[PDB]
Amino acid sequence: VRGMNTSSAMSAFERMEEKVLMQESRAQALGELAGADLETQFAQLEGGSDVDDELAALKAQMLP
Amino acid sequence: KASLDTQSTQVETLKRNLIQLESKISEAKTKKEMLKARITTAKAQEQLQGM
Amino acid sequence: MGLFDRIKRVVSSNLNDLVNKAEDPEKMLEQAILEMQEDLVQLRQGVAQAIA
Amino acid sequence: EKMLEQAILEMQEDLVQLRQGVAQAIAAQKRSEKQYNDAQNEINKWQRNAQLALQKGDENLARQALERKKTYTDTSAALKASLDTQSTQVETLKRNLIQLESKISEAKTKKEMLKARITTAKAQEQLQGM
Amino acid sequence: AQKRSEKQYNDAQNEINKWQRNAQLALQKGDENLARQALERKKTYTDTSAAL
Repeated sequence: VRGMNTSSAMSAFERMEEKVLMQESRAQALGELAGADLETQFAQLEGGSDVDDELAALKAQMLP
Repeated sequence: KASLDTQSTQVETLKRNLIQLESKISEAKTKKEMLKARITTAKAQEQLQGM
Repeated sequence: MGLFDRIKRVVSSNLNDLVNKAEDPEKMLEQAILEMQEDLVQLRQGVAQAIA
Repeated sequence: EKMLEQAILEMQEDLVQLRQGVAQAIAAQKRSEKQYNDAQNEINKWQRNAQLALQKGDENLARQALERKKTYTDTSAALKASLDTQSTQVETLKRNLIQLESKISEAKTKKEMLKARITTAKAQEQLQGM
Repeated sequence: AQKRSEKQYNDAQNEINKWQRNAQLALQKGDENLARQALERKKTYTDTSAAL
């Protein structure tokens, strides 16, 4: 109940937390860096431009 | 009788503690499943992120 | 203190090598759940004796 | 980070030792109280005996009982004095533990701050290489 | 590190809200000492949050 250093419950939570926190933080940070780059941002804008022209073409195709 | 009353109270406290302990262990089992999923996702993400 | 300085350097080197091997998440999780269940059984036996 | 990690492990073990001392102090207070309680109970029994002795007509026994009560009272007074001194020490120990609990949390916060500055310094070093 | 501090700060804020609810509950309960203790805990949390 007090929570001794050698107690299994206290030790397990601490060990699990350190490993879990580092892994989660690192994965999120790595993903963010890719997003930060200008080229990636440009691609998203290009994609938006790309979908609308196709839709217009699709409308023309399905018009008759 | 005096000894019995003191002992009985101690026994009751121990029983209460056991019930509390039971709740805690069950929670830990649930946590492991959640923890495993998070770890797997991070590992996959790291390899992808580097590329 | 000279002894204190020596102790810190030796302890740090030893601790770093040791922690990495046992820091894997999967091994730690399996060990923790098994230990608590065993403890409960032992506690119950003690409680049972008191009740008896 | 290595210096910080070693320190954190060390502080936790020290706290446990302090807790054990506090428990002993708590036990000591209880033990003195029990002795004091026992003395009071003993005094009551002695008082009953003295009254009984008077009815019996044995003057010497009654006088002896009174002397015993005085000795018990003196012992009780000594125990009470000891308890008061012990209580002040116990309060200080309890206060120290509370202060220590606040301190360990602060230490954890300090480590995060320390880690951030070190990383920044490393980044500066990279610029020099370029 | 920034994310970790934010999470801790967020956790502290969440903890404070829980503490506030408990203090209100404590007043309804009539236990004055518990409510006072909760307020002290909130102050400590606030100080920690400020440091963060």
